Amino acid sequence: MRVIFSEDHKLRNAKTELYGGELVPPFEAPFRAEWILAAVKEAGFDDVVAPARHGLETVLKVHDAGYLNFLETAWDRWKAAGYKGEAIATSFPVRRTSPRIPTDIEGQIGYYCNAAETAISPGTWEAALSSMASAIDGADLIAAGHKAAFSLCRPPGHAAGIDMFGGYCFINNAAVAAQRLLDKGAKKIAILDVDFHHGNGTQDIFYERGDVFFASLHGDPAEAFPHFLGYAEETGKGAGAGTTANYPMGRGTPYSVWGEALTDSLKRIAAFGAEAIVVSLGVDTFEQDPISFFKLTSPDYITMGRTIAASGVPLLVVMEGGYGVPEIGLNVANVLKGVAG
Amino acid sequence: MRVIFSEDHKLRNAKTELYGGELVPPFEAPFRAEWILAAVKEAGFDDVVAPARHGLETVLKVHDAGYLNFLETAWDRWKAAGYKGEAIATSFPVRRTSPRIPTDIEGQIGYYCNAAETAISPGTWEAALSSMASAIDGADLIAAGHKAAFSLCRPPGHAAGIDMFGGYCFINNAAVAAQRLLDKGAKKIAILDVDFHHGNGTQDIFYERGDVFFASLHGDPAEAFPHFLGYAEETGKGAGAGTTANYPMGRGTPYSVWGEALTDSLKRIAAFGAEAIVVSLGVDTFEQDPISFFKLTSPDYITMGRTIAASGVPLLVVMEGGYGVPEIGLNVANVLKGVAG
Ligand SMILES: [K+]
Ligand SMILES: [K+]
Ligand code: NA
Ligand code: NA
Ligand SMILES: [Zn+2]
Ligand SMILES: [Zn+2]
Repeated sequence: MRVIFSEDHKLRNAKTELYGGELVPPFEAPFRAEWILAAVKEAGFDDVVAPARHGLETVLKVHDAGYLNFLETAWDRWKAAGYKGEAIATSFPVRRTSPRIPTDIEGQIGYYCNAAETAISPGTWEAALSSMASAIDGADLIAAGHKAAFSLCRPPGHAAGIDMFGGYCFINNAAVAAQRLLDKGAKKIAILDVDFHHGNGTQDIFYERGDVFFASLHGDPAEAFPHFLGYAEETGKGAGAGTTANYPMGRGTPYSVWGEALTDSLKRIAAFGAEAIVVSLGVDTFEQDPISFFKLTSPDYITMGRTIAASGVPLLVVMEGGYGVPEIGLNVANVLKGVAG
Repeated sequence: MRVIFSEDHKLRNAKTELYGGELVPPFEAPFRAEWILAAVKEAGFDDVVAPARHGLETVLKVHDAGYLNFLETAWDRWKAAGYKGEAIATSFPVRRTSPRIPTDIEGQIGYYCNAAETAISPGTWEAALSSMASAIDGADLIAAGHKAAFSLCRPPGHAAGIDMFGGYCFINNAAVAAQRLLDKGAKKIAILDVDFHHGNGTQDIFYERGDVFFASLHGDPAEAFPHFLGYAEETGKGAGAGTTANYPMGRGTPYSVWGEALTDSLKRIAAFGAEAIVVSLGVDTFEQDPISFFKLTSPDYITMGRTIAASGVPLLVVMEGGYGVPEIGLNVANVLKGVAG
């Protein structure tokens, strides 16, 4: 399969991240893509290509315009206000609050933010557009008839909802790709989020869309970021009822239990009638991944890929989470390999 | 007027405050109570006494039990979790999120938090409790017949809502005082929040209660903390319909304008028929406040006090905001002076 990757991801290099009550160097760092790209290259998938330029039409079909407009200038406004640090939200529209949008930059960032553990820094916007571009190109390859393709996206995007950034995500790539596929002739598309964390952004974007089915395998939100979405009972709403399938799982879940979930989701997706599947690939489910509590081993990522591919429909793998350890590349490369069959 | 002050306020001495993307020394620090207490004693208000011991019965009538339970052990669980910095929420139940409560510390701290600019530190709970004692005691004084009293509360509490902390607040001292007055025999009590910021926590606690009226004057939320509550449109709900009155004002607002809103707020308080008024006093409205944009002069506080006292009903002044310059002590004493007549 072809690999779409943009060097512009490096433009996203924030120096701080709120964690454990401290500002530390962001976990979703640049070296992540370097290794992923290297591990997959040696896996035989060395047909890497840069993405082409794209407008904002596709993304404007899945994200709020005010939200996008906010991102493009957030940093400039932030620095203009005179802040010495990076842009980090402090106040949030939580329970029983007004729906109005603040005019001030300090209020807007909070309004368009679901988690303070992510900071907007110089380049973030341009970086996000490029990662989005990789997703669009990957989607185009599926639309052209390619059986599979991998968009090495960075920054990731499954936590970016309709009008909010966080969880290290700004533009929901997986969602723009799903939208792209539709725009190219698909009537029904499915998104499968295997990343450790619930793809709360993706869920929100398609909760009321009946043309897209969302399935996510993640850690019980009762005790894992994002904490406020991902419960089994969230099955959709209104025009999108029945189109969301969450599979929350407790600590120590092994592939035995995890794989059963994968099986069930694939069933619901098949019953949904998806013409293709956008795979939100996050390899943070690895037993040796710092911020995660599932017990998956590297071999399992080969099973994961093969299994999803066995669906018989075209697949577009989109990069999401997975950090720290040097096995990230290997694990990602194994999912691609399993997909290759 | 009697002055209630506890030394255990010093127990609250956080080391960090997320401001402008950096963790800086908290604005609401111990040096505040020291200055205020010294200024009021120097203005004659030297009959200072420590609060008596009080249970949780009163506070449990304005705050959620779950929330209170959370605060008491928040710091213990945070350190026991392994985090290095202070307890700061990173994830927030924002738009379209589940109403479910997380089980881990990371999830609960966000669930019960409306702003990340406030961290839970060791001793915070005990401090918050003493501060609450000072309000209760001050309340009993009003119930005993005193026409005025001053509860030098710290930490402050007007930003603490039913089940969430923030804005340097954890327990809504003013709210507890109001409840106290009603438990002592009152049937209709009003709370006047002159603090620069909106009393989002207070408004939230009595929003659906008809026995309490809430009037607040504050920097327009469209561009001032907390940003998500305080618009004129917010007048109450259900059983509390019509019992909330917000008076938001723009940048550089001088007393010549601020005072006009005070006269109207007082007028609505009279129409409400309040038997007494708990005045949430924040002096951050001062023209020199490091984080507010109002242009009130030290002398105005004397006018403010005299005007509020002219209400004719008993007044309980509960300390809230006011930062930076030492004039905070002067400004606070000028209100007690204007109230004392
Ligand atoms: K997931
Ligand atoms: K106020
Ligand atoms: Na949907
Ligand atoms: Na009320
Ligand atoms: Zn993840
Ligand atoms: Zn204040």
